[PDB]
Order: sequence, then structure tokens, then C-alpha cells
Amino acid sequence: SWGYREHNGPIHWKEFFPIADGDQQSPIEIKTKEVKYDSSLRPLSIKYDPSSAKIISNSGHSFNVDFDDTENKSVLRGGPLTGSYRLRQVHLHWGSADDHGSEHIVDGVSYAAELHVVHWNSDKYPSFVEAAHEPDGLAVLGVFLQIGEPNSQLQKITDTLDSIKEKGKQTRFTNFDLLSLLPPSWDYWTYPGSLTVPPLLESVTWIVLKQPINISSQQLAKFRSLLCTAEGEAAAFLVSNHRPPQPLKGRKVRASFH
Ligand SMILES: NS(=O)(=O)c1c(F)c(F)c(S(=O)(=O)CCc2ccccc2)c(NCc2ccccc2)c1F
Ligand SMILES: [Zn+2]
Repeated sequence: SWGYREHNGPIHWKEFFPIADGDQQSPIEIKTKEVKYDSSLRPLSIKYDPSSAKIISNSGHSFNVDFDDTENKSVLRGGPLTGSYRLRQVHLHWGSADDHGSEHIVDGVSYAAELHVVHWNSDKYPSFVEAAHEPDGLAVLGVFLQIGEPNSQLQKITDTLDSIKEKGKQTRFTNFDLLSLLPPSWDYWTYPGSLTVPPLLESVTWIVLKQPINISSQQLAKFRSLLCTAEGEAAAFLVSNHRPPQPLKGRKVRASFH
């Protein structure tokens, strides 16, 4: 029963998930003056098939778009990764107001929201759930969202939100154009970290894109009408679902670009 309310939110997660105070926790603050370009990163390769998307659901902590994950039709390769990481899921973090809501923060700048694209190493591991317990098991792309003119590529998502208002609701979601949610430039920072939700496993290679995409205020507010509660339960709203940055504790952040 972890969440982002007073009693169950990020400050208390260490109570049930001791790795919360680990050495490779996410998200982080990126201090660009201390980041080093790395010419050894390969081009990032994103191959995504809209037909791989299957369902969207309200997990109680965000919406999750889940992808068919026994095929290599949608994979992330290149960059800092060895081998092929299979697309598993997309979800979004925001705050209760537009001025902050991202998980990563760049030279003290906090965007309105942050989209995460979760992939796992099917070249080494038998399932997403196994790969989540391995250091090179997961790769997550982060995209920032900044308040600006509305983004038409969010429509397929926002159109489904009334249907998944309560925790545990789901609805069919295919032919999703994920590629078009990414910004035009894919320059990124990368570092070793963790899931930003319980169980907070340290199995993620983060790839955080420098260029934000837009969202309007009116679009972002729709996400905050989702509930963190199930049907028949006193309603509570998911107005904020972002973890604060954790300390780098010795890790260094690399950049794809100079
Ligand atoms: N913030 S994040 O991008 O790190 C991330 C993930 F990488 C991730 F894989 C997930 S998850 O839905 O696949 C659940 C995490 C997990 C992984 C392996 C074993 C157990 C749990 C969520 N979170 C969305 C979510 C949270 C809770 C319940 C259902 C979905 C998630 F938020
Ligand atoms: Zn996330």
C-alpha cells in the first residue's frame, strides 16, 4: 500500500523497501558542468511498432500502457546498451502543480511531467520480472514534458482516461504511435540507477533525453483526475506521483553529445 500521500509517500518508502536509501537510486539531479561527453556511446536505435501496444490501465500510481513483450518488434538498442532491450511499458509522472513534477532535475530545472519508456534485456533474461532484479536488466528512456502548446500525440492517451478512472481499470490500447511522443533530438544523459517506485530495484540503465516535449496545462490536469483508489472505495486523486531526486553517491553521469 505504498503511494504518494502523506502517510505512504516517498519519505516512508524506506520503511518497507530498505534499498530506498541505496547507492544507485533514482531519480537524480544532473549537474551538466560535471557531465562528460562519451564518444564510445553508439547511436541510439529505436525501432517501435504501434501494433505492439496492447492495453492501458490505471495501476493506482500512474497509467501504464503495456506492450506485447515476447516479440522483438519494438526494441531499444545502441546508446549505452549491450544487446537488445524489449519495450515493456510506458507511464507518466507529474506533480500537483505545473511548475514541478518531473523526477529528474537538470541544473535545478524541474519540468511539468516526465514520461518513462521501460525496456528489458531479453537477450539475457527470461522475463521482465527476472530482468528487474539484475544490474543490466532494465533500460528506461526518460522524456521531459514542459508546459507549452497542446500536444496532439497525447490524444490517444487522454481520450482513455475517463475509462480508466479507478485503480485496476483497463482498456484496449493498440496502434499507438510512441515514436512521435519523443522529441526531435535524442541527445541524452545516461547513468546507472533504479526503479523510481517500490520495489526500487537497482537494475536500470537510465537514458534521459535532454530536449523536452510539450504538454498544455489543460492536458496535464486530466492526469490528475485519475484515482489512486479502486471502485467502491472512498475516492482519492492521483494529483502527484513523482519521487524526489536521490543523491548520486559517487556515480557519474555521461552525455551522448558535446
Ligand atoms: N519510474 S520507472 O520508470 O522506474 C518504473 C519502471 F521502470 C517500472 F518497470 C514500473 S512497473 O509497473 O513495471 C512495476 C515495477 C516493478 C518491477 C519489477 C517487479 C515488481 C514491480 C513502474 N511502475 C508502474 C507500476 C507501479 C505499481 C504497480 C503497477 C505498475 C515504474 F514506475
Ligand atoms: Zn517512472
